[PDB]
Formats: sequence, C-alpha cells, structure tokens
Amino acid sequence: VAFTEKQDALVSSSFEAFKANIPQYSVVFYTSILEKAPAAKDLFSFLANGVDPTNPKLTGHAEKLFALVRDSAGQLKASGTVVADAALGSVHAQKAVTDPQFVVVKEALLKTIKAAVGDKWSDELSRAWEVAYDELAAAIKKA
Ligand code: HEM
Ligand SMILES: O=C(O)c1cccnc1
Repeated sequence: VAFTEKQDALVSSSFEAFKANIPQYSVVFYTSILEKAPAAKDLFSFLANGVDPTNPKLTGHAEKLFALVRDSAGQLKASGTVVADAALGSVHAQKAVTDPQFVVVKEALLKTIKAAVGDKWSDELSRAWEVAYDELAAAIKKA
C-alpha cells in the first residue's frame, strides 16, 4: 500500500487535535454510531442507555480506537502493511461485525476528525484516515 509521509503527517496532526478534547469529540463518535447503528448499544454496554458522558469507558474506548487507526497509518508508512493483534481479530469474529458496520464506524470517525480539525478539513485528510482505517479493517477481518 501507498501511504506517504505527508499523509501520516496529516493523520498525526488531526489525532493530536482529537487528543486535545477527547471528552468533547468522543460524544460525536458514539452519537454518530447510534444514529446510524441503533443496535450498537446492545453490543456496547456503556451505550446501553444512550451516550453517557459520565461513563469513563466512553473516552477510554474512543481514545483506544482512534489511536489504533493512527498506529495503522504509521504502519503503512513504515511497512507498507498493517498488522492486527490476535485478540482484536478474535473479538471481531462475531456476527455483529459486518461490512455495512465497518462503514458506519468509518463515517463516524471521519465525522469526529472533521469537527476536531475544523477548516483544516479536506478530501486529502479524509483520504489518509480512509486508507489507514480500511487497511486496518481488512487486517482485522482475517487475522
Ligand atoms: C477498523 C475498525 C475497528 C477498530 C479499529 C476497532 C477497534 C476495537 C477495539 C480497540 C476494541 C476493544 C476495546 C476494549 O474493550 O478495550 C474493539 C472491540 C469491539 N468492537 Fe471494534 N473495531 C473496529 C470495527 C468494529 C466494527 C465494524 C464493529 C461492529 C459493530 C465492532 C464491534 C466491536 C465489538 C462488539 C467489540 C467488543 C466489545 C467489548 O469490548 O466487549 N468493531 N474494537
Ligand atoms: O467502543 C468500542 O470499543 C468500539 C466502537 C466501535 C468499533 N469498535 C470498537
């Protein structure tokens, strides 16, 4: 896979934007997932009763999902490939994890980065994350 230095530089800087206010931006992330995938609270316990900003898991889970996706960009840049941990592959083997759902999560994350970067947003930025995620998602899908 073709992932450039500049693409990584973008992924990194937008991620730091995220990390500036994870509390704020994680709300966006889950609000989005539930609007598009309402079954998603049967799966995610901490979302059982809607988006609970008091639940500490909400920001833990989000920081960890965003970071992994960054890691990927970093990997594509380093190795031209992405590798997924065994455990991450094992939990996503459940039937709730469908192609249609990969989209939802994806659109939710780009939606969250946007709000995080503001006017610094562009197709270019959207594309590097896009790659980062899609390359990881496949790395999960069978690994
Ligand atoms: C590239 C896309 C994805 C990434 C990076 C990702 C990342 C993660 C991470 C980091 C965890 C573990 C969190 C923890 O407990 O600390 C996890 C678990 C999980 N993921 Fe994702 N995931 C992705 C796609 C999906 C999709 C499309 C679905 C379908 C709804 C999904 C459903 C789940 C479920 C049900 C769990 C287990 C819940 C639990 O923690 O008990 N994931 N995933
Ligand atoms: O909260 C999580 O752990 C989560 C949310 C979406 C996709 N994968 C994992």
